[PDB]
Amino acid sequence: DIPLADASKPTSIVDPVTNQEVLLECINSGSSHSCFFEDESIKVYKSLNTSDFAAGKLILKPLKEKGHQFVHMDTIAFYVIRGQIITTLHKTSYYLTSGDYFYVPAGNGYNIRNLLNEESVLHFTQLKND
Amino acid sequence: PLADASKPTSIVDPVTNQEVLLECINSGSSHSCFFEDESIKVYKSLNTSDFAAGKLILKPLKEKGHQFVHMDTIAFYVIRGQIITTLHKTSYYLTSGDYFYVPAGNGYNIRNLLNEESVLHFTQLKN
Repeated sequence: DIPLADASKPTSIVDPVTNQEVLLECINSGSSHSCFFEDESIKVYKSLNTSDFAAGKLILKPLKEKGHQFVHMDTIAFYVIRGQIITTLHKTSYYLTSGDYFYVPAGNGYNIRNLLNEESVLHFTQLKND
Repeated sequence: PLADASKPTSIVDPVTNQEVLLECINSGSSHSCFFEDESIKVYKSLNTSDFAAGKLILKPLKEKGHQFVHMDTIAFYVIRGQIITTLHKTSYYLTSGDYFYVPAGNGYNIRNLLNEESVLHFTQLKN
């Protein structure tokens, strides 16, 4: 026994500051997303998005290179759900597969290349710093 | 031109503006931590002073147990499973591909509805 709630509506949670209950979106269920971006090479879904962080999936299209990007004051953590990729941080690059993790430390550049003729999927967590 | 995943990575320090060594990659079966109880298995694969990242495994039909997170926020992504998640006083059905976070100053629980392992990715944001 546990009654369930509607995952599409906000949750009543505790604010540590007020010590009072506030409504907040803490669930992202099904095909809800905050944001979507698509180019020649990638798709990006942001499923969780707050002022502190964001999380979602990065999809590398068949045999495509994400393209070197510089991250600023933020830090991005990745987990490879399914795929075979080559990741470059700064100037060094590594072979990675389903199950591997990596992060991009603030003030660095990274690139990712899809080795498979199928989609590669990565979970990402973006830590917003100022 | 490929490098060794098991050794650190020469990356740029935004403060010193110079190359410093840092561990940025966790490949294969490497992990820093492993925790296991009657219901849970936890692997921490990435760990720094800002955050950590890894996999939470609910054992068949097991309940995690209410735990309070203090000043931390924990983000979850369901890789493969069907679960009931409780945030504060509210409970939700979630399945593969669903996301949720536990905001600082709140309790949460997770109960595995499958007679197989349910697997979540987690990211701790340390305060």
